[PDB]
Amino acid sequence: SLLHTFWRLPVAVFFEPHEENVLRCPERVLRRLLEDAAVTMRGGD
Amino acid sequence: GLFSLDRSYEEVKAAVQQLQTITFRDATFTIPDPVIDQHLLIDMKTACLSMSMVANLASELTMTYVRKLALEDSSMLLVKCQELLMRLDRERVSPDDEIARLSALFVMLRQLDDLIREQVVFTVCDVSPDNKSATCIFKG
Amino acid sequence: MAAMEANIFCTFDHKLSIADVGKLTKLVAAVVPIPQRLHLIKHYQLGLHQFVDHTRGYVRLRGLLRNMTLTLMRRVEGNQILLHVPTHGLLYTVLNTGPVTWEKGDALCVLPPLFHGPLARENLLTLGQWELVLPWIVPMPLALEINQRLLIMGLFSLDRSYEEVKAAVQQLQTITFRDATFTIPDPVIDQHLLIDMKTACLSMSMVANLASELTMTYVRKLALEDSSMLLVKCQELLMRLPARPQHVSPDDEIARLSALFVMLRQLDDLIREQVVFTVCDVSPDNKSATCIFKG
Repeated sequence: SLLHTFWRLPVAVFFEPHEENVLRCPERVLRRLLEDAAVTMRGGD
Repeated sequence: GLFSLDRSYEEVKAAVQQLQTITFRDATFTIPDPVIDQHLLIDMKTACLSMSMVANLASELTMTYVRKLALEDSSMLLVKCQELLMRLDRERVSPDDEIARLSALFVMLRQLDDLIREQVVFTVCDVSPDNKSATCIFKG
Repeated sequence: MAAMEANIFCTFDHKLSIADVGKLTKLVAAVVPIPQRLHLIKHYQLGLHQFVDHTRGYVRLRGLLRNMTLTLMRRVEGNQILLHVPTHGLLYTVLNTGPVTWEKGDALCVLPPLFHGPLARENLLTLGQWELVLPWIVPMPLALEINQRLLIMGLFSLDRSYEEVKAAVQQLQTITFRDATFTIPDPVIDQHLLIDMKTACLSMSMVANLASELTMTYVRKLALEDSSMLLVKCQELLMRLPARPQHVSPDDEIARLSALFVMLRQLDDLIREQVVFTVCDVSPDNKSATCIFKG
C-alpha cells in the first residue's frame, strides 16, 4: 500500500504554497473528506 | 607519487609511463619519475600520506556531524549531502580521541596547503619571435 | 564627483590630558581600522571598541573585522592624528601592537585581540567610556591554529552533552605559540559559526566522496611494510580493521583528484585569513618591523 520513494531520505519543506505544490493531510480531515464525498456522490427501463 | 607503492605490477609501470609524458602547445617533454630505487623521497612521502589521510579521515568522521545538522538546514542541500554519504556507505568513542582526530584532520589539511594554492607571479605582454625573451607585469 | 581619500585625519573632541597625547605618541606606526574613509573623521569611528556588544561573540568580531579597512598611523600631534591608507605592494614600517613575537620570512594576519596573562595592557586612551582597542597582528601559524580550534570546538559542540562540551571548550580555549601562550576570549558558539560549520561539513563530505580507491588504500598499504614515528602516530589516529590494484585509469583518476583538489582548497579557505603582510628583517627588540602590504 505504501508508495516507493526515489530519495532514500526525505527533505524539509519550505516556502508558501503557490510556487511549489505540497499536499497536507490531517487524518481526521481526510476521513471527513472521504465520508462526505461518498455520501454526496450518491446524493447527486 | 601515489603509484609508487604498487610499482611492481606491469599495469602500474604502463600507467606511470603514460602519466609521465606531458603535452602542451608545441611542447612534448617528459617529467622525472618521482621514485628512485623503488623508494620515495621523504617530503613526497609526507605530502602523499597527508593527502591520503585527509581523504581517509573524512570518510568516517563526517557522518555523525552531518546527520546531526540535517535536522536544521533551511538550504536543504545538507540532507542531500547526508544521502550521498549514505549511498557511499552502500557502495562499500571517548571525546578526547574525537578532539584529537579533528585536530589531526585539520593539521593534515594544513600540511597539504603547501601544494594547494598557486602564486600568480606574472601576466604577459606581447612576445618577440626571439621568444626566449618576453615582457610581463609583476604580481604578488 | 566623489574622490577616494588616501590621507585620513582623525580629530578628538574630548578635553585630553598630557598623558593621553603622550600615550598617542607611543602608538606611532601602529595599524588601526576604519569603517569609512573621509578626509576628517571623529574618534568615535576609530578603533574596534565601537563594535563590542554584550554577547561578545568572538566569531562575530572576526567576521566584522574582515570587512573593515586597514590604515597606518603617522605624524602624531596634538589632538590631530594622520592615518595613511596602504597601497598594495609598497614597503612599509609597522610597530606591533600585541605581545606575540614575530619572525622574518613569514606572513601575518589581522585578528581581534586575545586574553593574555593578567590582562594588564588596556591603557590605550581610555576616555569617556570609550577606548582605543587595536587589532592584533600575528604570524600565520597562530592565526591558523586559532581558526582551527574555534571551528573544531564548534563542530564538537554538536553530538555532545553540556559538560563534555564544557571540558572540551576549556581545553581548546588555550593556545601555545613560540614559547608564548594565549587564551581566546568569549569563544561562545553562535549562528555565525554555524554557517561555517555547514559549509565545512559539506566540503568535508565532498572530499570524502570524491576520494578514489587508491587514495584511500594508500595509507593502509604503506603501513604493511614501512615504519616510522610519523607513520605510527598516523596509524594510531586511524581505525584498525599483497593484491593487484582493483582499477587503473590515470585519466579518470586525474580528473577525480583534480576535483578533490578543488574541494580541499575550498575546505582550507575556511581557516585561511587574508594574508595582509609579508615581513622583512625585524628590529631585534621585536617591537617594530619592515613589511610589504598585500591584499
